[PDB]
Amino acid sequence: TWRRWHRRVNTTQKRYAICSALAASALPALVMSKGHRIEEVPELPLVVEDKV
Amino acid sequence: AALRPLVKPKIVKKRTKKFIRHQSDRYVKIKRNWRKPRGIDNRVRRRFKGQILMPNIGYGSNKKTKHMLPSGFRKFLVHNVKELEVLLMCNKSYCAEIAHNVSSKNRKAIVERAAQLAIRVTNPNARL
Amino acid sequence: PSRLRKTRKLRGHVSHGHGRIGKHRKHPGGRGNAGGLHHHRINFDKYHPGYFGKVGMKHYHLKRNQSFCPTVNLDKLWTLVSEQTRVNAAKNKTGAAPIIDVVRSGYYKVLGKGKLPKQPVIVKAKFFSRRAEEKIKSVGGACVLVA
Amino acid sequence: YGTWRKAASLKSNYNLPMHKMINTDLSRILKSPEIQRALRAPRKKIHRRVLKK
Amino acid sequence: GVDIRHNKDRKVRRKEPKSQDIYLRLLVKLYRFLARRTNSTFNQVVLKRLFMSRTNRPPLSLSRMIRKMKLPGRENKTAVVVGTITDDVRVQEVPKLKVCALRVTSRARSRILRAGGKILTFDQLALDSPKGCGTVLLSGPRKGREVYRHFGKAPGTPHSHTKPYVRSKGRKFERARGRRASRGYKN
Amino acid sequence: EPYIAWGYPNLKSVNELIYKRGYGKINKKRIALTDNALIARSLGKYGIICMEDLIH
Amino acid sequence: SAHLQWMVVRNCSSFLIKRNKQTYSTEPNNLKARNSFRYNGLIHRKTVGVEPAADGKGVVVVIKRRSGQRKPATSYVRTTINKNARATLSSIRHMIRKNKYRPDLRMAAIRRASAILRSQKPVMV
RNA sequence: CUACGCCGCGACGAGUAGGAGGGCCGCUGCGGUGAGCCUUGAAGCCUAGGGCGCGGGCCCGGGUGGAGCCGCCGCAGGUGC
RNA sequence: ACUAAUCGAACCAUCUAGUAGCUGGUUCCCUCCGAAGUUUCCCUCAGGAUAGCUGGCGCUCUCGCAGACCCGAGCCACGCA
RNA sequence: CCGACCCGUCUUGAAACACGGACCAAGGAGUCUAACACGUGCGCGAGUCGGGGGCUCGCACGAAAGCCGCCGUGGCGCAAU
RNA sequence: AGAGGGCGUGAAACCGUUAAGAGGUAAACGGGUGGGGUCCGCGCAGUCCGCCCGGAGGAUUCAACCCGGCGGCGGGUCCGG
Ligand SMILES: [Mg+2]
Ligand SMILES: [Mg+2]
Ligand SMILES: [Mg+2]
Ligand SMILES: [Mg+2]
Ligand SMILES: [Mg+2]
Ligand SMILES: [Mg+2]
Ligand SMILES: [Mg+2]
Ligand SMILES: [Mg+2]
Ligand SMILES: [Mg+2]
Ligand SMILES: [Mg+2]
Ligand SMILES: [Mg+2]
Ligand SMILES: [Mg+2]
Ligand SMILES: [Mg+2]
Ligand SMILES: [Mg+2]
Ligand SMILES: [Mg+2]
Ligand SMILES: [Mg+2]
Ligand SMILES: [Mg+2]
Ligand SMILES: [Mg+2]
Ligand SMILES: [Mg+2]
Ligand SMILES: [Mg+2]
Ligand SMILES: [Mg+2]
Ligand SMILES: [Mg+2]
Ligand SMILES: [Mg+2]
Ligand SMILES: [Mg+2]
Repeated sequence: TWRRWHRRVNTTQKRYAICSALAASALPALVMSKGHRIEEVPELPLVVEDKV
Repeated sequence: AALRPLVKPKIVKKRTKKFIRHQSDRYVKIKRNWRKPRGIDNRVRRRFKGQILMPNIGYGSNKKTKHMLPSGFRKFLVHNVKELEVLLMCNKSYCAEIAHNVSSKNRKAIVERAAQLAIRVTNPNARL
Repeated sequence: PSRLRKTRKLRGHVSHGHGRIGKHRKHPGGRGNAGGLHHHRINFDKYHPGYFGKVGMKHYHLKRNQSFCPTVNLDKLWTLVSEQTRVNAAKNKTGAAPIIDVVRSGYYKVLGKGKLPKQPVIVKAKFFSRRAEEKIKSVGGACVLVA
Repeated sequence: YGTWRKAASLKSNYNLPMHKMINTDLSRILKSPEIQRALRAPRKKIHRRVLKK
Repeated sequence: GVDIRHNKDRKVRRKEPKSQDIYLRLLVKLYRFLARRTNSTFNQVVLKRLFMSRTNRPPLSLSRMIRKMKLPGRENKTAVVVGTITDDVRVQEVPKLKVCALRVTSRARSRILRAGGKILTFDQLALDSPKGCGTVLLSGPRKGREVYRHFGKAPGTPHSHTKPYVRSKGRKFERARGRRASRGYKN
Repeated sequence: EPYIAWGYPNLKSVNELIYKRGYGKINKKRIALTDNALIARSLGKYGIICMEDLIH
Repeated sequence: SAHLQWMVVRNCSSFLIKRNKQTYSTEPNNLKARNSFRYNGLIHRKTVGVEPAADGKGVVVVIKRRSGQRKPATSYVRTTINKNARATLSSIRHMIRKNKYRPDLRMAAIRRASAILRSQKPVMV
């Protein structure tokens, strides 16, 4: 049971990866290459009002 | 009759037989899949004359005619109609195999679509 | 990842990379640092000189806190205050000098490596080295002691 | 996460990572006139082997 | 049969970065093109440095960069380091420097820009001086690593001052026999 | 001596050897001497610019 | 950027098919349907694609407009050409060449339109 | 012109112990992805059937079977006789 | 001698997966490189440490990269054996 | 027709009158932890690191992820002798 | 029930029968052919397709103009943003 199942990652690297994922989510080619069927979405950084 | 490839060079095979595993003839427990002999006294490994030949890179096929079928086309595996339109522009050099697990009613549609697109199918009459 | 290791490439090779003649046996040579004076003597002398024997005075119940005395050098001395402090002192018309409290910054002794910018400063420290005091005096500053 | 001008106000030590390549448009970089003036002419002729008669 | 020896046939050298960093690979593409299509040897050196590992691209301190750029005749030249520029808090005044680097530490960047300096990435350097004209190519101290204090002749040999591997430093840890004449020998 | 056979070639032997089997070491490559430019680009600084100059 | 997005998706894409020592790309605007930087139909600021029409007659030429790069709902303009083969090919040639809209895809688009029309014409006996 | 791509020229090719690289070689499971496959027939098995690869191996046809299975990008091994 | 087919110290369970410098085995493919049985020390002589022989990773340099097809225009590299 | 002794293994030397192997199926052997050393990749960089604790509807996932900064105590590094 | 109460699938070793072939240097194997056989190729009058010439038929409409829509490029920033 003491296989060392868990890994610790640097906080700065985890924040770096979050920033990279967010930046990639705003590019239509990458979101399309994830196969997300965005061909009629009006604007890729899709923002809606707070009423949602 | 059949669709013809773009070019049909003369395919030259350096070796036509299969490389059988050493002593695969003497045992059922030994499959004919090639395994490199690593015994200290192994005469096949030592390359004595009249023995089982070992595969090496010198037997490699010509890169121009590598993976060509006898018809001259090169094979690509497709599972549905959507994967068949990747060959629309590779028409004259690549043919299609419908995968073995595709049902008969679906491979009928695949065959008809390939006939429309002038794509060659190596197993066009396969579930009927 | 076990898929990236030698064991996946050693399948089919009988000796598993350990040789046919000498083989892979349990413990040839002994266990641990065995025979460091008898049959591993050359290795011990070559790479770990000084390993065998006693030197010096033993001291029971050593307390590290008693001898705790961190040091700071004069080249890093001005990093203990803000940049505003140093620029204000440099552009100050009067001869007023800022106070740097290395005990507040976490250091007990000021050492003398490096050089100081040519401007006075008061340095509060528990201990000073001779050359550090000489340099602080040389730039027109003062060394004052704390307990 | 902050701007590149601002640090993040909700992480107390964090700022956005920096780019080691500001302009990633290789096509426009290579087609820029200042790059093109410095280049030698392309050698686009293929010199296949000559059968030694 | 031919009487040659094949043990030195394959030259061991970096032909590409081992890193998968896509920005590094893009500017490797840029300098591969420049090194091929120019006669500049600066581009060749910079490309082969881009291939190099992190231990072969040591960080360059601000103090060392300032000292090298302070030498005569190096006014209004671009300091180019294939690596990281590091802040040195031991230097008090920072001059106006035009520097190209792969990475700049945040504090060093703040100091350089406050000093009126300019910081360029390698693509900007390619646009600014495609052949590397007016550049001072600098390297960090390659042997400024702790491993090199252990590399060399073995510690237990005469006239070797190489650091041994010890788990702790103290009077009880590798100081007795082979270290002083009073315990066996010294060398 | 036991590993070689050697002697004094004549003009005909030199001509046959250079013309039929003459290869140059250009850029560390074994290049057949099919043109005089290959000789000129490597040996022109010494005044040798053709097969005849090489043979001479 | 096109090169950056290519470095991202050159080997990790949901349109990527790797089979039988071949590779293919099935993104919508890929002439020749190959995995390549030149023919990728997503990463470029301007792209052109040729598809069969909704009904099996004619072609639909789709081009990527310059402005709405991040707005996929209005980033593509589709025009249907339902003329004879020579007129259709001339129209596609004029759209690519006269506009200087990616002139390196001209023959790819012409050949794809020819393939589509040849597929659309009725079979023989 | 999948720049991790494509093209050219030259030389070279034995190999135990051992070392390294590549593997669109193979097994099982996980995160993604294939608007993937499947009771109009999955896995498994059998086959004087057709082929591909230097090879590890793989694809397709026919039969049996009767409910699940695989490709690609990563991940992890109780992973190959 | 005998002490449940066991006796120069029974049987059972556990410590215990006892230790072994000794014997046996050690699972897919291709490609590249490729040995040693010698020096010194060891209660060492069926074993190790050490140097040598091997592989891998590199790095620092050197020759020039030529004319877009063509077309050299006393003196011809750091050094090594 | 020509060539062709049975593999594995220890060995200077195996086809050996050296040992193991009647045959077939399934199982079957460099693993995990800790500590070092060097190489490579990544982030930050004279700093770096929250791993222990705490705060966040406590909990499908979530035993995750996020945050602390007067939680950086502390470890390692920044000074040796 | 080619699922019949140790009954999902149903491998190999081994065995019976049928069919084909062969047989005095134990079988088995490598290379090269030849003979036979089972299958495969919709083999069985042998491809296509770009332009042009000629014949005999069809049909919107060919160019050029007009209106509308939509794009690409350029514009002292024509004007803002
Ligand atoms: Mg074969
Ligand atoms: Mg067998
Ligand atoms: Mg032998
Ligand atoms: Mg081996
Ligand atoms: Mg021995
Ligand atoms: Mg060799
Ligand atoms: Mg040879
Ligand atoms: Mg070899
Ligand atoms: Mg196992
Ligand atoms: Mg002794
Ligand atoms: Mg022995
Ligand atoms: Mg043995
Ligand atoms: Mg013997
Ligand atoms: Mg033997
Ligand atoms: Mg005998
Ligand atoms: Mg015996
Ligand atoms: Mg024995
Ligand atoms: Mg036996
Ligand atoms: Mg047995
Ligand atoms: Mg098994
Ligand atoms: Mg947490
Ligand atoms: Mg502290
Ligand atoms: Mg049954
Ligand atoms: Mg039978």
